[PDB]
Amino acid sequence: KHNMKAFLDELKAENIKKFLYNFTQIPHLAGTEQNFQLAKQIQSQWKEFGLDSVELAHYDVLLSYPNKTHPNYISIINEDGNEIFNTSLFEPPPPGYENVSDIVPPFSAFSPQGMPEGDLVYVNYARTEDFFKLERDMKINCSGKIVIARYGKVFRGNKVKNAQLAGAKGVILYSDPADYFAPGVKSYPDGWNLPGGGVQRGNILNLNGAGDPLTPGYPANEYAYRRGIAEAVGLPSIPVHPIGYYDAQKLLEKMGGSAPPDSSWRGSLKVPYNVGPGFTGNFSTQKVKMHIHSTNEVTRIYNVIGTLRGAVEPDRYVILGGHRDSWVFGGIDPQSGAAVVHEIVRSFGTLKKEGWRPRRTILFASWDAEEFGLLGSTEWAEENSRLLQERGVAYINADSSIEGNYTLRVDCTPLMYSLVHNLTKELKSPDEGFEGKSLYESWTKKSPSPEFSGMPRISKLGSGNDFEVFFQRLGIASGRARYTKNWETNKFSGYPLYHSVYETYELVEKFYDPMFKYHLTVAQVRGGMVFELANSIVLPFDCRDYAVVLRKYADKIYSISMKHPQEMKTYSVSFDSLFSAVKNFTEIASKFSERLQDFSNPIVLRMMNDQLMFLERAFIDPLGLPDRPFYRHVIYAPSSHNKYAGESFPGIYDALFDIESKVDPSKAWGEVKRQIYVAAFTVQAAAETLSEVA
Amino acid sequence: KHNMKAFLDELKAENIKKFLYNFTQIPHLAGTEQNFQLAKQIQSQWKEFGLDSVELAHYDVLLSYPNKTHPNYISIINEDGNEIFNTSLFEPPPPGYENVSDIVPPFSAFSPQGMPEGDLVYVNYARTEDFFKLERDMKINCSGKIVIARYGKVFRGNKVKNAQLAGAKGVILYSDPADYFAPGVKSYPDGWNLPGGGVQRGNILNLNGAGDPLTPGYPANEYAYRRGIAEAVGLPSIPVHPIGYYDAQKLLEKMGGSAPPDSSWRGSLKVPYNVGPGFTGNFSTQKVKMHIHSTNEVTRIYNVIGTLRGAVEPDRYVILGGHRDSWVFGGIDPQSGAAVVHEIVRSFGTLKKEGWRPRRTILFASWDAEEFGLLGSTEWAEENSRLLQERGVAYINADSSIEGNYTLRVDCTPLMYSLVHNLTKELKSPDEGFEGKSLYESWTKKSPSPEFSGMPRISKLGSGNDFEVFFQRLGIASGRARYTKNWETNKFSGYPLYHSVYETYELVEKFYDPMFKYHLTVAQVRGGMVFELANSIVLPFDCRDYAVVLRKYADKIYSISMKHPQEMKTYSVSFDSLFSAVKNFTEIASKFSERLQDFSNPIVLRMMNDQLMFLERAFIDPLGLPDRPFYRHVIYAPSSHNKYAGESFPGIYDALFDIESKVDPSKAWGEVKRQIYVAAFTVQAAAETLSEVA
Ligand SMILES: *[C@@H]1O[C@H](CO)[C@@H](O[C@@H]2O[C@H](CO)[C@@H](O[C@@H]3O[C@H](CO)[C@@H](O)[C@H](O[C@H]4O[C@H](CO)[C@@H](O)[C@H](O)[C@@H]4O)[C@@H]3O)[C@H](O)[C@H]2NC(C)=O)[C@H](O)[C@H]1NC(C)=O
Ligand SMILES: *[C@@H]1O[C@H](CO)[C@@H](O[C@@H]2O[C@H](CO)[C@@H](O[C@@H]3O[C@H](CO)[C@@H](O)[C@H](O[C@H]4O[C@H](CO)[C@@H](O)[C@H](O)[C@@H]4O)[C@@H]3O)[C@H](O)[C@H]2NC(C)=O)[C@H](O)[C@H]1NC(C)=O
Ligand SMILES: *[C@@H]1O[C@H](CO)[C@@H](O[C@@H]2O[C@H](CO)[C@@H](O)[C@H](O)[C@H]2NC(C)=O)[C@H](O)[C@H]1NC(C)=O
Ligand SMILES: *[C@@H]1O[C@H](CO)[C@@H](O[C@@H]2O[C@H](CO)[C@@H](O)[C@H](O)[C@H]2NC(C)=O)[C@H](O)[C@H]1NC(C)=O
Ligand SMILES: *[C@@H]1O[C@H](CO)[C@@H](O[C@@H]2O[C@H](CO)[C@@H](O)[C@H](O)[C@H]2NC(C)=O)[C@H](O)[C@H]1NC(C)=O
Ligand SMILES: *[C@@H]1O[C@H](CO)[C@@H](O[C@@H]2O[C@H](CO)[C@@H](O)[C@H](O)[C@H]2NC(C)=O)[C@H](O)[C@H]1NC(C)=O
Ligand SMILES: *[C@@H]1O[C@H](CO)[C@@H](O[C@@H]2O[C@H](CO)[C@@H](O)[C@H](O)[C@H]2NC(C)=O)[C@H](O)[C@H]1NC(C)=O
Ligand SMILES: *[C@@H]1O[C@H](CO)[C@@H](O[C@@H]2O[C@H](CO)[C@@H](O)[C@H](O)[C@H]2NC(C)=O)[C@H](O)[C@H]1NC(C)=O
Ligand SMILES: O=C(N[C@@H](CCCCNC(=O)c1ccc(I)cc1)C(=O)O)NC1(C(=O)O)CC1
Ligand SMILES: O=C(N[C@@H](CCCCNC(=O)c1ccc(I)cc1)C(=O)O)NC1(C(=O)O)CC1
Ligand SMILES: *[C@@H]1O[C@H](CO)[C@@H](O)[C@H](O)[C@H]1NC(C)=O
Ligand SMILES: *[C@@H]1O[C@H](CO)[C@@H](O)[C@H](O)[C@H]1NC(C)=O
Ligand SMILES: *[C@@H]1O[C@H](CO)[C@@H](O)[C@H](O)[C@H]1NC(C)=O
Ligand SMILES: *[C@@H]1O[C@H](CO)[C@@H](O)[C@H](O)[C@H]1NC(C)=O
Ligand SMILES: *[C@@H]1O[C@H](CO)[C@@H](O)[C@H](O)[C@H]1NC(C)=O
Ligand SMILES: *[C@@H]1O[C@H](CO)[C@@H](O)[C@H](O)[C@H]1NC(C)=O
Ligand SMILES: [Ca+2]
Ligand SMILES: [Ca+2]
Ligand SMILES: [Cl-]
Ligand SMILES: [Cl-]
Ligand SMILES: [Zn+2]
Ligand SMILES: [Zn+2]
Ligand SMILES: [Zn+2]
Ligand SMILES: [Zn+2]
Repeated sequence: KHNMKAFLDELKAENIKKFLYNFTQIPHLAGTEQNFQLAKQIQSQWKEFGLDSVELAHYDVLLSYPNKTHPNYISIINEDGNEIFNTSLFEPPPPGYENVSDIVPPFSAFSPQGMPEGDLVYVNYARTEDFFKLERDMKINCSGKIVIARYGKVFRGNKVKNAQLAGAKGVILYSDPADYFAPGVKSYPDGWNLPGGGVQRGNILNLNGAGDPLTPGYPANEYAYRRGIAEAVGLPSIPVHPIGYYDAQKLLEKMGGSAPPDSSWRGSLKVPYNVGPGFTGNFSTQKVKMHIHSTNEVTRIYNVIGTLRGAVEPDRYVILGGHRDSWVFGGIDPQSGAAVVHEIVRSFGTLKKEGWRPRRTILFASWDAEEFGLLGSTEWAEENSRLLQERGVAYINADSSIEGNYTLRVDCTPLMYSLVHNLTKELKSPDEGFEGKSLYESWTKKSPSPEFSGMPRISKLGSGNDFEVFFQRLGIASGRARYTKNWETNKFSGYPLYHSVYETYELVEKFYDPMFKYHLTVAQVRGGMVFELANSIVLPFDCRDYAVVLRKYADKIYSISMKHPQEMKTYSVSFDSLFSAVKNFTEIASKFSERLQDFSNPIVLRMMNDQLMFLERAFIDPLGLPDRPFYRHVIYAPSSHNKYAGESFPGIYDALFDIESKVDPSKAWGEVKRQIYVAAFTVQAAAETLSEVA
Repeated sequence: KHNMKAFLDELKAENIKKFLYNFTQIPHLAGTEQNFQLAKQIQSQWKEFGLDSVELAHYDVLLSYPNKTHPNYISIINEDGNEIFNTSLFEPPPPGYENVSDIVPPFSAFSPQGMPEGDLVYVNYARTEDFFKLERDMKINCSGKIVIARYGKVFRGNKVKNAQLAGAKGVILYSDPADYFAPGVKSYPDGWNLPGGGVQRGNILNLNGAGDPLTPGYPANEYAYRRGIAEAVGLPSIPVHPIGYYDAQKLLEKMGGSAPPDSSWRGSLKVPYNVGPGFTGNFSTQKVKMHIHSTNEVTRIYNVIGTLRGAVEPDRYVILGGHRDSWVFGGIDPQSGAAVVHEIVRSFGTLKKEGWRPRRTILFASWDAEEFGLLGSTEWAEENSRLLQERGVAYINADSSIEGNYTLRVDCTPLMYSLVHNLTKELKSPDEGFEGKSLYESWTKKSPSPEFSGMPRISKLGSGNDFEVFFQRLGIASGRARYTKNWETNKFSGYPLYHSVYETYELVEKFYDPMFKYHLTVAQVRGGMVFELANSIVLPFDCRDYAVVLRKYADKIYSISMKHPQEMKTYSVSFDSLFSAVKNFTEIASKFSERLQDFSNPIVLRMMNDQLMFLERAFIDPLGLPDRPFYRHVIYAPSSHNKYAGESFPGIYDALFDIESKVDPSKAWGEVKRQIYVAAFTVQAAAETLSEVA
């Protein structure tokens, strides 16, 4: 038989291991020849595996690279102008790869050029609340200073945006051992911790979903009109560079001015974590000088797009996509995900060769330039938006399959909650102590839902990965799943070797997943979801699960507003419309579910499948969110303070944020009321798509 | 049998006559009690006629009305400040209606209040080119003057926008006998010409598709957040008032300053048509003073929405809609259209009572507040946009069925050209001299296509009626058809009694259509289109007809650009991408048509019907046109100089318009190139929706 069990049994840990090794022997940086060769290899193999069509879709996008003959570095400079300390020009390469060339040195992609020189101020994680504390409570002025911030907690682009609006003339990012060195584990190559010379790469854009900075709204094809660099979307205005904790120690150790305000501002280095500005007495004449010479350049990128045509609904698309480009070797990010995708394609192709096809079309994607701002997935979605709008059932992301080995982590639309619960109950747990138990049981034990006893945690989607365009711009139901660590406070920080040269095959095989059993479990979860989405007669979405979360989100936003009861009285700020809409959605969803359970008629089926598919689409406002036209989903958007985190009712949340500091409270509360109307209207409109059609 | 012939034979001229009489005995001004009572009557009757559901959808929108106890008028005022001449406070009412009350006096809806006083300048039709002639050639400065313009040629809102940007402090609109008095015909009540006391009402908004000025993007429902009046969309900033030619004569006869520049500036009154500014010698101290006291107020409006549920595809909607609100009696506009819609509903209901249902759902709409800026249709479409987006097959408008008795006039998407040709070949011509001949034959003889021998003219859609939101914002295939006059130069001016108190039942029955045969023909065309759209197994759209017009439109925009060959060389302005896209669209459309002709499989059918339905949708850019976010169709938009006229490739057209006067030609030509890319991309994207789906 050709059923989900046949699909799942065909997946093999040893194949995923073979593929990971094959994908991680040389760097695959976006825009380079190596990454083009890998794209060509994957295209050839996906054809061999049995896909109906496999094409490269290429775009010419803005990328960023250091200048090979003019290296980026930071100095402490004396009053004569002698550079008495320099940060490293590269990470010491891992054992056996000290002869690989084309390892890109650590840099912050898209930093402008400059050589700013100034006094340091330490801004903790450079979060919105850290800047509030500095400026409002400590009365420390960041204007004209170089800010030094530790990585962690929030997306680095948000740190740089925050520093820029504080008036900083430069940003130094570093990895503190508090966030990137787990106690009791050894540094690479003898354990999975970050060495003092390790550095986290990463882009510092604030694109807000735009894709290629030069072509917002339209694909960067051969005849594209490009904005000038001055009008480009999302580029930082001040230079930025990342360093490791050996170099950070040298910069922080001389810091003077104010004591840190409390212990949450102290990392693990042997320094005072003084906030500054500037150095203590004897060194008060020394300054810090950045030297940044990276260049932005329009460069070709290549997505691999594979098609497995549906037997019954070939005009309905289930998409499994993840990126292929890496900072260096990509041992976890992304090749641990890409190796899983390759084995999933191989398994679907095996069934295809035996005569089977899925009910709906499955599209497989190997995205390029994800590391430079989700460019490959976004450009392809801009090119194909009309097809995706009208035909896209679901998108399942597939970046890193593991970031730890403790338990499952899932983020998805509420429409997939029931699907994920049902699938994990049929999968075997790979965890020690749970042999013979289901993945649902181990996951629920290790990661309990905060609200429901006997259910696991599933988080909201935000951004920071290639599902963003599909879910936040186009309103296609999306999900993702991976194996994760225990470390709750580190959930947005990355694992210790994230975006460093030390993310290698050896890291994964020695320290994360030697038997590839966690990889296999994740291939079963991602592959299983795609199989059910592409083959179930009725789409496996439960609208009642959206009704449940919409009430939670409404209660939550109401509670935030109710921190200001006098203003709510004065400006007559009522949430009645929004609760009414959510109540209506609950009632209509309940009636729709009854009809779905109670209807031989393929028109009623497909009419009902169309109602299910277009339900996520109904949450899209074609006018977008305020000043963020490419974030259009009214229930979910990436947090304005942390692109990695999902925020619920983001239009209302942002209207309420820091509202007590607004100078015209009448205008500010007016805008809260406007967002309440938009949200109530959209919830009601979405509910009405589930009513009887005529 | 229940086929189109059964539907068509059930339509009766005498019923349309009965209904027109019933709809025109009292005024039905938007927002008034009379118009609410008519809405209730129509709802009751549509239920009686056999519709499955008939509901009122109400909204609270900004309307505008004169102040009943402080009338609007214009004066000539002497240097003492004595008002020596006053324009009329009302039109002499027609015979037998001199005792109807609640006849709203002539006014320009949405004019602000004011009493500006100044010198007159005569600006012909106040078109963009008339203002260019005045300002650039004649060097006449409109700043601080009152402009007097004749109605005709372009939408009056565009006249007022043009006057405002010229710096006018007021606008007087009048009907010149050259445009509104056909030679050799008598004035009402003895013929269909405009009397000297007749006045054309009408709104002067520039909404650009927004709908209710206070709630752009969202329906004006009970919890809607409204903009303040200062931020309202589309309101004029200077007072405006319309007058008849007896009053115009008194204002124009004293005009001095420059002679008219040529004969195209002279109307038919016994005046010099001097441009001004100001009056001749002896009267040079007299001024003109406007007195405008109208008020804008949020007022409830009611649409009637009737549903006839489809037997096989109830989730696919064919919409027949037209408005019900009128300036006064609405004898032609809109009741001649509404009476036809009522008889169409009656005929479909008769077949329904015999057990028949259409394949797809048919929705019938009686829109309110069309006269105040398409408010009723736009608010309902904003409320229902997700349903319409995903389920709307076509929209057929039904305002005035007659504006003359010479021949048919059709404007529609190219997707309906073949449908209209085929239907008119099966209908009998009602014209004298064509008895026993088809409507196609009479229409083609009287209104030949400019490009094709043996085919009739069909025009583009622009705006100025309730199809605008469906076609220009949502991308639903739309069409309209009516009987028209011979008068080519008057095609945007209206018939003589347009928007005057003299548009009565007697006007239609005595002078336009005494046997209601032209009304019946139009009911057969509109009703026939709706029947075919709702019942044909394959949607009756021919994508190859779009490919033909896209080439014409590309040749046309290329030719406009080629008036500037040196700039095209300098800035490398190439149309190659756009021609390539159109060539591709032609090829793919041809292959799609072959497959459509060559496929028992309802999935392939409905997949193919979905490709046909979503083809118009593919021309929508979700980013809208520049500064016009609610005009989203890339091929068609209402002309920026005349809302009534359709413009093709409007983004490129507007980028090229008057480009030689732009101060930064590099920037201006950059923007032309950007619009060429957007258009080429969208044409290719639309073509790709017709490719094989996987
Ligand atoms: C959730 O679904 C329910 C439907 O089950 C839906 O209820 C609707 O609520 C609206 C607004 O609350 C009702 O609107 C009323 O409609 C009547 C005519 O039917 C009008 O006469 C009412 O207007 C008068 O009263 C107003 C309120 O005080 C005044 O402001 C106004 O000036 C008038 O005097 C009023 O518009 C509507 O009838 C119901 N529909 C029903 C019960 O079927 C509700 O709106 C949905 N929630 C959301 C957020 O959409
Ligand atoms: C109409 O449909 C046709 C398809 O039948 C489609 O043709 C496509 O045109 C594009 C752009 O013209 C082609 O793009 C080329 O792709 C190859 C790889 O396949 C690249 O190597 C090419 O890049 C080189 O050459 C460029 C042009 O001089 C340089 O700018 C560049 O730096 C490289 O050196 C180039 O990108 C594409 O292959 C075809 N596809 C085909 C033939 O199947 C056409 O684009 C459609 N028209 C529109 C408006 O969409
Ligand atoms: C990764 O695996 C691929 C596929 O087996 C290897 O590419 C093949 O290399 C062999 C031997 O040189 C050639 O004969 C084939 O043409 C290649 N097949 C392709 C590209 O589809 C590749 O060499 C392996 N890479 C590494 C780094 O081990
Ligand atoms: C840090 O790096 C800088 C740049 O290479 C070093 O300063 C240079 O030293 C060379 C050789 O002495 C001089 O010729 C250059 O003029 C210097 N350049 C600048 C910009 O100062 C510096 O020696 C290094 N500092 C340390 C402590 O190693
Ligand atoms: C997850 O599994 C549950 C339990 O099997 C499914 O719920 C059942 O679905 C069938 C078919 O509609 C019903 O007859 C049962 O009453 C349901 N049981 C319940 C609600 O407890 C549920 O549909 C599955 N979710 C999916 C497939 O998304
Ligand atoms: C227009 O026609 C309607 C429908 O026949 C008339 O309304 C009816 O009036 C009669 C006699 O007063 C009542 O018994 C019915 O209740 C009405 N039916 C409705 C409203 O559905 C209406 O009076 C006619 N109007 C004019 C101006 O002739
Ligand atoms: C035009 O209308 C105005 C306003 O009604 C007339 O002027 C008024 O005349 C009355 C009676 O003589 C005076 O009490 C008012 O003070 C006048 N008002 C203003 C604003 O001037 C005027 O007589 C009319 N002109 C003509 C020629 O009929
Ligand atoms: C208009 O009528 C023409 C002529 O009947 C239709 O074109 C024919 O359609 C059938 C069915 O696909 C074909 O077998 C014939 O070859 C067509 N004749 C032609 C192209 O000359 C056309 O489909 C009708 N248009 C509609 C219904 O939109
Ligand atoms: O590196 C990126 N993404 C990694 C970032 C990991 C760090 C934060 N992790 C999460 O937000 C996360 C949330 C849910 C799941 I299931 C997994 C990871 C990823 O999404 O795997 N994205 C970019 C980035 O520079 O941040 C390259 C764009
Ligand atoms: O009055 C309006 N519409 C009439 C306007 C008639 C004058 C210009 N005529 C056309 O643009 C026209 C084009 C195609 C067809 I088929 C019929 C008329 C109508 O569309 O019947 N619309 C408004 C207006 O004030 O202009 C009320 C909004
Ligand atoms: C990189 O630096 C070198 C050496 O100083 C310089 O010649 C070249 O212009 C730079 N390359 C760039 C900016 O791409
Ligand atoms: C910070 O410093 C600059 C001057 O160096 C000044 O313009 C700015 O207003 C200061 N900001 C605050 C909040 O003190
Ligand atoms: C894998 O799990 C084991 C067992 O608890 C643990 O000791 C090891 O540190 C884990 N690896 C990682 C990277 O968390
Ligand atoms: C209309 O004019 C009257 C009489 O001068 C005035 O009292 C009233 O305020 C006005 N009505 C309005 C502005 O709605
Ligand atoms: C028209 O008149 C006003 C002054 O009354 C002046 O400001 C404006 O610039 C003039 N415009 C032209 C084009 O002469
Ligand atoms: C109706 O047609 C007749 C015959 O040509 C013509 O004399 C009459 O003026 C027409 N009515 C209108 C309003 O055009
Ligand atoms: Ca782009
Ligand atoms: Ca609105
Ligand atoms: Cl992922
Ligand atoms: Cl019409
Ligand atoms: Zn990644
Ligand atoms: Zn990454
Ligand atoms: Zn009308
Ligand atoms: Zn009208």
